[PDB]
Amino acid sequence: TVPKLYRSVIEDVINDVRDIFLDDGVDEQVLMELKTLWENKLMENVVVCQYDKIHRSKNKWKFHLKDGIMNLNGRDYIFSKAIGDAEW
Amino acid sequence: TNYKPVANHQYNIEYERKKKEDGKRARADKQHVLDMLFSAFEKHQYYNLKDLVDITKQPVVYLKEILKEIGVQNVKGIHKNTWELKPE
Amino acid sequence: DGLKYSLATGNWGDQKKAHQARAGVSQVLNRLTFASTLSHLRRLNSPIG
Amino acid sequence: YQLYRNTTLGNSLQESLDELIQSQQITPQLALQVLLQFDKAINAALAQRVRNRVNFRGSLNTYRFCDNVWTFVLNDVEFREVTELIKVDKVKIVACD
Amino acid sequence: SGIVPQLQNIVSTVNLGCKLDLKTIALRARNAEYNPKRFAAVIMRIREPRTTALIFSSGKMVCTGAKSEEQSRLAARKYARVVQKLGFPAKFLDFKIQNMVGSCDVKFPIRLEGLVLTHQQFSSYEPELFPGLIYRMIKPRIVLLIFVSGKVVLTGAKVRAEIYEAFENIYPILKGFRK
Amino acid sequence: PGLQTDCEALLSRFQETDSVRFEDFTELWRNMKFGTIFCGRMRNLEKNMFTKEALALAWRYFLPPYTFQIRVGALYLLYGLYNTQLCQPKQKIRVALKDWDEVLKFQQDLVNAQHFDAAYIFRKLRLDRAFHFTAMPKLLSYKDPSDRVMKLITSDVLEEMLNVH
Amino acid sequence: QNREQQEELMRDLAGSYMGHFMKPYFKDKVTGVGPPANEDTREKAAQGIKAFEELLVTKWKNWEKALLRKSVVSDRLQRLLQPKLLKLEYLHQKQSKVSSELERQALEKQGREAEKEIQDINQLPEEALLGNRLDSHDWEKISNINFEGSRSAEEIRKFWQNSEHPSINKQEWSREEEERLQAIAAAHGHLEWQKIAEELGTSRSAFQCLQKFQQHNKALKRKEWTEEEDRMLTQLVQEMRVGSHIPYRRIVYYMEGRDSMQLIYRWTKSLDPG
Amino acid sequence: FIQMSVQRIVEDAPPIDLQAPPRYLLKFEQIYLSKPTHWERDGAPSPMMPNEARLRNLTYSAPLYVDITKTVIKEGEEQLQTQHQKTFIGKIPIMLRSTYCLLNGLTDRDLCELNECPLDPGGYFIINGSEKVLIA
Amino acid sequence: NFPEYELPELNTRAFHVGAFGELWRGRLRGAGDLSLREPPAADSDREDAAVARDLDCSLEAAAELRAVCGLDEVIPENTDLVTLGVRKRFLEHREETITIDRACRQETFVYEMESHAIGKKPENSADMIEEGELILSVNILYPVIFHKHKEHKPYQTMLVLGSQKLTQLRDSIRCVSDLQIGGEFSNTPDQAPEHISKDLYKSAFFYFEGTFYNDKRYPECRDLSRTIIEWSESHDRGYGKFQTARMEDFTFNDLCIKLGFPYLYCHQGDCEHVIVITDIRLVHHDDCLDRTLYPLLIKKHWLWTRKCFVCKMYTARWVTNNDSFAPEDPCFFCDVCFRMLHYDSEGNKLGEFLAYPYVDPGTFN
Amino acid sequence: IASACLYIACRQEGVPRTFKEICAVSRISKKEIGRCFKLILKALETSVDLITTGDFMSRFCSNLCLPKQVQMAATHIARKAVELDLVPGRSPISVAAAAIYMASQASAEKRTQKEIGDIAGVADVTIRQSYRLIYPRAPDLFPTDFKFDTPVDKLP
Ligand SMILES: [Zn+2]
Ligand SMILES: [Zn+2]
Repeated sequence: TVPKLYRSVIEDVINDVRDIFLDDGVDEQVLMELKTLWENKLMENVVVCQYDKIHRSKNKWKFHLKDGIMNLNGRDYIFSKAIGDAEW
Repeated sequence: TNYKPVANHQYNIEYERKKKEDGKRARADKQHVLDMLFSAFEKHQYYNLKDLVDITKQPVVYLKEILKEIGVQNVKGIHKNTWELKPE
Repeated sequence: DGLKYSLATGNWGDQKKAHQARAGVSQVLNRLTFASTLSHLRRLNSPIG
Repeated sequence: YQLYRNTTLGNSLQESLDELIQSQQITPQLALQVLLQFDKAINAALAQRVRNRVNFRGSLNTYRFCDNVWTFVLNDVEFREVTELIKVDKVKIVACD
Repeated sequence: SGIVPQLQNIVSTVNLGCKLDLKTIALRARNAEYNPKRFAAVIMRIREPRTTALIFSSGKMVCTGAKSEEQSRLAARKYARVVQKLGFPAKFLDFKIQNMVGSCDVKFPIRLEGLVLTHQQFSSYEPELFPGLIYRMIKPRIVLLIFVSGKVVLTGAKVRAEIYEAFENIYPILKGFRK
Repeated sequence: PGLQTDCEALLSRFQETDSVRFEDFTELWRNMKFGTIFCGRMRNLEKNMFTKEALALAWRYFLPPYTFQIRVGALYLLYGLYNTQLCQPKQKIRVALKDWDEVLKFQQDLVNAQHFDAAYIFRKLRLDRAFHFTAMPKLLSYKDPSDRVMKLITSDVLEEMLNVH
Repeated sequence: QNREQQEELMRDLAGSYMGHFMKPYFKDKVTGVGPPANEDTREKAAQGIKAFEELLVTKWKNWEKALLRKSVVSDRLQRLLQPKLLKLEYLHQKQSKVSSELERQALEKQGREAEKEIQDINQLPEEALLGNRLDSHDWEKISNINFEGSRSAEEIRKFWQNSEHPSINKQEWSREEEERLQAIAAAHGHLEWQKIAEELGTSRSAFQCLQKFQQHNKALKRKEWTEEEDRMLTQLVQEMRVGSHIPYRRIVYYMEGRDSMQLIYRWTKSLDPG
Repeated sequence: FIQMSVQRIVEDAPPIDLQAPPRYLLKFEQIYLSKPTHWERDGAPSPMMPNEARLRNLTYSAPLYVDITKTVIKEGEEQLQTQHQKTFIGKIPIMLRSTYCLLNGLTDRDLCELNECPLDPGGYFIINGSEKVLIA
Repeated sequence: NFPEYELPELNTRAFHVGAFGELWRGRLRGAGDLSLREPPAADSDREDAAVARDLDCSLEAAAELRAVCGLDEVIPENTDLVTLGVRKRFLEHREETITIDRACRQETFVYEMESHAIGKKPENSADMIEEGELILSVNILYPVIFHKHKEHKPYQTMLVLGSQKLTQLRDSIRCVSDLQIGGEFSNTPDQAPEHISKDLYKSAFFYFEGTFYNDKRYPECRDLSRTIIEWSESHDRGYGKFQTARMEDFTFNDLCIKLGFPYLYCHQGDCEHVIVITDIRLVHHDDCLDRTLYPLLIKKHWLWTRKCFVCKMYTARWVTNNDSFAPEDPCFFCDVCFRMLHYDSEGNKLGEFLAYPYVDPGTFN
Repeated sequence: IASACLYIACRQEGVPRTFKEICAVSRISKKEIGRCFKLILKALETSVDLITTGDFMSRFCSNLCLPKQVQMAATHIARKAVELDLVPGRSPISVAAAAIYMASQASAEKRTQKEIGDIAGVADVTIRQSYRLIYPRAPDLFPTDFKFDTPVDKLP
């Protein structure tokens, strides 16, 4: 799912900037080179997400997190919702 | 069923919630406020204090002090005395 | 209060507009005899103006 | 939005754009425009093309809040995707809305 | 009686003695929050005495949450050291315990209605607004939330002796209304 | 569906006789034509389900907190129902365990009161093996009662009280 | 005893389901998710053994057949607009900082052209907007935004591409079309139904052509009983009876080329004394 | 007047249009009248008999309600239409022995039970306990 | 221990089954109520003597009791009672609304499953069950096969025998997750069928009130409960104090359970069945008396059967995903319509797809 | 200040309404009404007698279409319940709503928890909570001489 999502993002970005490349006067072969270079370059644990609600009791934290890309153990995972708990 | 018990009128909660979310009018560094004022001066010769506040989005007292430091108000016989962004 | 005031006093129009308010349209029903009650309920007024 | 341009996808994109710039095949103006389009695209993707809920439990080590960004550091955490467990010793969650 | 109230919270303040840039502290402290769209202070938490300090740009810190005077002084000094290490000229001036919330349980249900009827000039009992009776003690300026379950929450004191004498004043009154 | 009404009707017509003799229950059985409560076309499944319901209901009335008269009536009802069934593998009366020590003392009180009709009826039920000795009645998933005051106070208790006084 | 009866009444008032003990029998009291998968579960999934919820099929309702069309149309519009929208925004950004006039006028002209193209795209008709039943849309998006998650990405994709595209003739068959299908499949061999759907001329799916062929086949069932087949049927019935209950739909799946109705007729009319 | 004129007056009133830019509309459609009611100190409504109005110096008035439909547009291609059924707008003095009077259709015996004279013709209003007649 | 309602009418308290059976066999010890024999003028005298001995009466009184308490169809029914009148009305309304009036297939099915083995005598009389054997009427909830099975949970009830090892029930529960064939057969569908999942993943476990009876009988068996006990040894999760056992050193008579309370049976990785001990009763003389067949099926659900999606005449043998011919994504086929749609002339797959063999749950279950 | 004064006057006259019956009329939230109410009692150095359950009954049972018999019934139930300490420390309005619900389900005209919640301004959950507290003691609260068509021995 993570590689499929990444491929979707790559294809969207390439499809949406094609016109700018055409406009400013750089050939679309540079665009395909960008796409293949990106796909090739594609091959600490950090979770980059958005927060829907960080609620906190006296010590108990409850995170409701939105769209996120985590990097756990060198492996990228994707989530649309992460409901985590913690105790400070 | 008229004037039937409500903990709060719906309009009251909506407006109060909006004001809380929109939160605070931060006082930006004089330099940033000055730059915005001068940049907007090109659009029109004269501005109203109330309208100028919305464009600058700064406290009225703080904005007035900045405006007084450079700007002045000219008495106009058509509507009323209004502030002129030109210091001279 | 508007309908009550006009019926209570016999003045027609708003209270503040009593200058042009018609007077005497509403009167206390005459209960002296049954005939006077019947007549009062069938009374017709011809304003001069 | 400058948040997702730290992940492996965004890092790879920045590196590819730098390789294209140093090779004099593209201008930095178009490069930053591509980066902005990428931010919009990845937000739309993660919002629309992704539906899977994880649940994690850990012992929040530290936290921080500034300019609308939470920075949690959790220790001995277990993330729980659909059916699989992912246990990590320490994880930094940088959340921003 | 023999029961004394347990201090549950102690609010104290201190003057650090120098103006602060809250953004710096919120970017460099370990558990700080800074939402200047919600409040105008840096909210630091610690674990050892389990206290919360709101640090203000004027330099005035508010350490709450401790369970004793000494723990509160130690916590305030801890936050002082924290802001010190962040490169600020912070000192420890004018530490003052501004509030002490103690709680207790007299261990018998109470008749609030009778109590407010006989003590109308002190107590305020509005069951629509709060399920507890609010007794404004007058000898020490203490406020007691007295409940039908017997729990009594004393609050508003600057010194522990005030909490103790307030509960000693209020205990016979409640014993008079033992449900 | 209306069965409990007929059960209550028979038990009431019985208790109104203030009798314990089974001959009276036979007279009511033949009078009410109660045995034809099973007569009528119905296939095996619904037939034995209805029989289950009827036996469980009669047994429920056989136990406390019902009067002795109602209880003997319900025992006779159980005999008459279990003995007149259309099911080929006759349905059995579900006896919980917690109720066995009460049914035994009830049988003992019956034979002590020389009510040999009802005691013989219960013996006939136990010999024909008409019981499923379960753990709980009503497989699990997912009136005329007796008062405590008569167990407390009655004629002889107050008599001994006034004698001692 | 009476106070215990009262407490039993109160615990009845304070008593409470069975759905809570379904497929994930164990679950957090915090998050409500089961324990991780066993090693047997992972090994089973590796072998491609479909779980029950993966083989779970649901019919395509009519409002879904409408939502799909509206959503594919909307997604194609967005996909076609995004490039030109970005180009227009980029032209505006270059106009904002150009420090020139004649170049600014050329940029305004190019912006007029871009807006005209966006207008042509907005006025594209539905037919050229749908596509050609083999072009990729964001089917992960339709499965989450338009459908609330009730249909997976590949489910929607195959239903749209293979069945519900308007380039699939869904009209009723004609006698001549059925006869041409018969003649082709007989000549073409009954095994290349893609080339049969193509050679049929009318825009059909291979699935629809095979479906019509079967529903009008005659060698589908055997239509005549043999003694070996009677012995098989008898041995099967005697094995899967439970009494007077003879499940013929379970019996058929061991009889080769029969339908349960044929088994009923045989075991009723020609295999009981009776 | 009660059955037709009041409803026509409310119907013929132009809808209230207000602009902020959110736009607000108010449309009044249906008019309801309750029987003459009096509200006690505790606020408990009760039917008001004409004799009680005469004795206690009350006004024989019936509550007036109007169904109000409110539509709001916020230039966001969304329209919210909320209707407030039976919105209290005032009380109309009631002419005695009229279709909207409590003494309507009551038999002569019923009127005597209410301490009302059957020979009383009605046709007047009780305004603060005073029987007021409207002269043509 | 005595079974008693923990919940008002839903659930009992945890009680040992062996102790309960012993209480019962103790209260009926040598009273002649547990016979398991078939029901059989000289006998009249012996009977009367027995009644006189048991009721403390005379032989004459005993004969009198025997005479008076004697026993005291025909579709016609008149002079009705309440429920008899309701039945007459129902019968008449059915006589006018129905035209064939015979037992529906589900009625005959439920009956012929329930009464499948009643009074079936053991052929050996060495597998005869002892007098008092505590048959437990378990019912195993089907997994969620069809989507609607979440709402009304279908179950199959089994008359397990008390004092009969666990794994005598684990080997008896018919679940289709034991018959699934692994691997994908798209390239060639004539492959030697990989061993059914019954052989590959032999592990399973019962969970009865905080104790995982694991089936470690075979070497291919691994501890499925290890995952749960580890998952609970971590952060507190409500659950706590989990036990283990071996499920071959245990019989249902050694088990300490509640009645009507849901317990677990996990097999084939995560095919979970909710086990409910509905009731426990001493064995009667009118039910099956064998042991060679006793963990027997009282009721099963009669699921639906999937059919080939092309022609609806045969059942589904195959399920294909990502099929470049199928309108639906998971498309089920018979063998004929599968071979005809995907394979050119010799087994070369046409187009692209992932074909798996499909065991119809409504057929092997 | 006007809303708080209105509430204080209604309470002083002896026909008290609830804050939810003044917020329903005023343009401000009940929170501000209560705040200014306490502030006014503090400033004026006056007090107001404590509300009882029998004050909200002549109005709640009349806003509902209940007869006078059911009204005196619920009055008696509520007064006895606060007498017998079945509802400790719970607001008189919720006890009034619970008692009215009991006397309504017992008598001829039945009313659900929803209508009584709308009238009394009490969440139906609170009606449940304070009805379960008087649920077991139903009969000895009712008036002795009380006619009804639904047996007081069976109530939800
Ligand atoms: Zn299974
Ligand atoms: Zn087929």
